[PDB]
Amino acid sequence: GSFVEMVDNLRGKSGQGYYVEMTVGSPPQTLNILVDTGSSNFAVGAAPHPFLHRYYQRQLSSTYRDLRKGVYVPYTQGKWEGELGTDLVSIPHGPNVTVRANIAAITESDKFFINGSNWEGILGLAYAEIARPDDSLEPFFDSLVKQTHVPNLFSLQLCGAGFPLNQSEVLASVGGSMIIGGIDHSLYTGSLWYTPIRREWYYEVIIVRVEINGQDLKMDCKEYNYDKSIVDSGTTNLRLPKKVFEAAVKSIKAASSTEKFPDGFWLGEQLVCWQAGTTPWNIFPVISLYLMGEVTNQSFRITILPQQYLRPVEDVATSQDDCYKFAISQSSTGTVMGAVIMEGFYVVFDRARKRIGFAVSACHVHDEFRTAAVEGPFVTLDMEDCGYN
Repeated sequence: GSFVEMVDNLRGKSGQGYYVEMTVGSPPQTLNILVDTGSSNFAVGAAPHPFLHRYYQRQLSSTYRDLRKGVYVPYTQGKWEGELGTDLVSIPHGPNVTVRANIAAITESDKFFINGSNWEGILGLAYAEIARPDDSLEPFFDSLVKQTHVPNLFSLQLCGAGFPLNQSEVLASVGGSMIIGGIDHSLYTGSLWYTPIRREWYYEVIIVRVEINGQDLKMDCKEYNYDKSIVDSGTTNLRLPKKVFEAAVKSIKAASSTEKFPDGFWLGEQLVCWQAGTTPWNIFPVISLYLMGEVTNQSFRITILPQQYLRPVEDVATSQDDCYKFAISQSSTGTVMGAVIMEGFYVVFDRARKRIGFAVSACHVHDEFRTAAVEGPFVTLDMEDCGYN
């Protein structure tokens, strides 16, 4: 398809998130909203805050409805809480429709709004099962589909720059596209390969094999989905279950041993810097994640480059060095295919057919020698067994 008005409607970067412009209330109050496939609540700052340039003023909206109910959302490092209500919502560079949706007006938060991120709310695109307070609070996308004829699917092309962007550059640049209700062929190359959404809560999938430069990690595949495996645009890193993480890092270190990096680099805590333009991409291996296909006993793989898993960070120093952080870290809640992974591909969240498609992104960062890839099919047996219970 071709949904030209929605192409390039995102701004942001992997470390801080990608967001789309939305309006809430009457008259319209414009806000920048983080696109998050890892959660299911539509929530916006509703009170002044040091890191918010603007916020939702319910008292100024004539269509605001109070649901007289509070909502609390805690997470690893911080949280937000607020008051539930509904209002009219639109997406300026989205389909030309206006919907009444649940809105969590954030009254208090800790380590939620990030300095300089520029988004003032979050758009939880996942399913009702994980919405807060409970699954009766209908998610935004569900209200959108119910109230309009927008097809039940959206697609995301998150575009990392491959280098640090200052405040001015993020504001003045295109960070990608969120095509609501369709697929735009200019956003990818090659073919789209689909993997089933295992269950509708998070956008859960099943990984059946992992390779580091073609070499099989060779772990029992259930380890790869230990707990669950999800696609999450609201998380920066590629997160891996502890056992998988330890095996992956051992292998990545082995492939890159011509250079040694401090432990803090591998812990994703400290940056590594190389003189301008000399980042040794070639010593780092590519990483392939094989996903269960739609055809019985068939699988396909997506391959990412170090240009995806090494996240650019500015060297606040006065050097012209190119610096990065290792964007692969351990998880205790399963595999998380975050932003640095999504930056390599055009990702289709086909809710209507309960599947997620992957294609090489037309804007993925690469070099002259290697490119990210999506290839298949591969004959694979007993993949259902890779799922955890």
